[PDB]
Amino acid sequence: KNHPMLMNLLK
Amino acid sequence: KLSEEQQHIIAILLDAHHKTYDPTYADFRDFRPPVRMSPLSMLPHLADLVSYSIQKVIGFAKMIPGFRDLTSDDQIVLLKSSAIEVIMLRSNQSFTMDDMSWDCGSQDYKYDVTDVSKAGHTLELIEPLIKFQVGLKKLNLHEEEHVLLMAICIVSPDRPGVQDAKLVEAIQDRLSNTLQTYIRCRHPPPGSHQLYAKMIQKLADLRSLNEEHSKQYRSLSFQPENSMKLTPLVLEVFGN
Ligand SMILES: CCc1cc([Si](C)(C)c2ccc(OCC(O)(CC)CC)c(CC)c2)ccc1OC[C@@H](O)CCC(=O)O
Repeated sequence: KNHPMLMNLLK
Repeated sequence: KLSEEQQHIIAILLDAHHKTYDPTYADFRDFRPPVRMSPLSMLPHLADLVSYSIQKVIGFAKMIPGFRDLTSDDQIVLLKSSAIEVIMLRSNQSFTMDDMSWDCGSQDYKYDVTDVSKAGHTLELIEPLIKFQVGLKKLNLHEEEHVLLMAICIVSPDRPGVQDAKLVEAIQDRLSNTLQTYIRCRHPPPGSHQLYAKMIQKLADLRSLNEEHSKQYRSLSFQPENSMKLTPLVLEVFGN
């Protein structure tokens, strides 16, 4: 769940 | 004999790859510099290289038709589990069989077995890694087969933690169908069948390389002086 940088690059 | 839909898939993947791969290697001057010497002297440079590549893998995966229509959780699971495999596939573009090395425009940015050693890895990873790179290079893949293989690798329904495995499989099956048809357009049987079988085996090889890299990464990153040398993105994507 805890993946802000990955999520940001996924948008 | 590619359908319009299959051509459409290939066109999207070629576009996605060309947007996320720069063959001049210009950004390599922005990493921490290589040092060939102190243990793990190549870990800062190679961590920056891997971190940069993870960003490219994410950019490519988000263009795979259907990928962004999965849940965010499944997208995250698929990228965390496939990132290292796609990096190994993508690296094959700059691999040369003269000297078992990766050339990226300059002598500073030419990587051999020793540089990977100086990032902390042992021969139980490096030997099968070189064997994989050699076997993949000798396939002489077209760029179309290359991008399809990377996409097939990413949308693997048997990754641990995937919830909508059937939806992931639906995407992969369409990619696999497109790859098989592309091969048949270029090669009559039985060369068609033999090439596809060798591509399947390379996907199986990548899973073994994944497992071994995970073992060695967990052993390396467990030491805080080693984790200090990584990047935030590497810690997030490769972590837990
Ligand atoms: C230069 C060609 C090339 C070679 C390699 Si590598 C086979 C010499 C290598 C090095 C370190 C490493 O991991 C080190 C750790 O395990 C994790 C940090 C240490 C804890 C691994 C994984 C086993 C592989 C990788 C990427 C690459 O090119 C990327 C491409 O993206 C550039 C073009 C673009 O995208 O624009």
